[PDB]
Amino acid sequence: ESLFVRINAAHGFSLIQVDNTKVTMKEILLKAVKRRKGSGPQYRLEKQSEPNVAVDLDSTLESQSAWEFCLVRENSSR
Amino acid sequence: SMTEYKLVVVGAGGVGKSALTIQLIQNHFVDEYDPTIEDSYRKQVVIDGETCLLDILDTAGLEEYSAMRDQYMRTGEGFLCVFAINNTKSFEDIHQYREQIKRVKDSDDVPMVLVGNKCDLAARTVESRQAQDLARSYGIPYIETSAKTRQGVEDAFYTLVREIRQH
Ligand SMILES: Nc1nc2c(ncn2[C@@H]2O[C@H](COP(=O)(O)OP(=O)(O)NP(=O)(O)O)[C@@H](O)[C@H]2O)c(=O)[nH]1
Ligand SMILES: [Mg+2]
Repeated sequence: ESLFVRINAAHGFSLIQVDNTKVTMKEILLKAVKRRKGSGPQYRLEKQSEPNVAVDLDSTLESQSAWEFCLVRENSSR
Repeated sequence: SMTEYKLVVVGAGGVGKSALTIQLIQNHFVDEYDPTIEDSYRKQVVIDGETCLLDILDTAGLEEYSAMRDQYMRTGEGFLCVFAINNTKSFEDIHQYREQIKRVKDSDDVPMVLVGNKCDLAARTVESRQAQDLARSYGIPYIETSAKTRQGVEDAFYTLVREIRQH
């Protein structure tokens, strides 16, 4: 079994495969948006345990110390 | 607020489970193959004049994620058992999904539809009569679909909701 992160979104969840924890949060966001929304509304990721704060998209998954995130439209809240 | 139906799409890798789900939810055909681990999609729909919420679970066909079946099989309220009409091994694999649903539900009573997908393709290796006979042996409907053309897609998912409503 590969590693993967859970992304909670407005209309369900997606499990996103990751090759390692050096992947950036930006890559995960892009994969989650493409799958769930398709082809400009903007989105953030939040750690599951820290509502209303955008994670740094340039940081690595490993630096988050978390495996579950919320995908939130920037003009909205979880 | 409204009634929610937990529908689960199962079947071998590559048969079009994700494409069927996205064609239903977003009216869009996904041309690329990105293998699923697990994804859920919720959408409000009207079926036979009555509004409800569909909660569709798109599952992994890849055997490396087979351990997750137990969980989603327990709470799934109806199942699309999908094979591809140009893939005889995916047709052979249908029975294994049904048997696992039986181990955790203690029966196969659960609403289920046998779905033969990719019917837009010219080359077929699963005969229609063979799929009809399999569905008859299970006592469930057989519906031919194409996630590409949308043929049969609403019929497949809505048949599950109708079967749940009529229990
Ligand atoms: N022509 C045609 N291609 C289809 C159809 N449904 C799916 N495909 C194609 O088949 C490939 C696999 O589809 P996908 O839905 O990802 O398969 P899956 O069953 O979800 N695979 P997995 O179990 O790995 O998640 C994709 O290239 C998709 O475009 C269909 O009805 N017709
Ligand atoms: Mg898939």
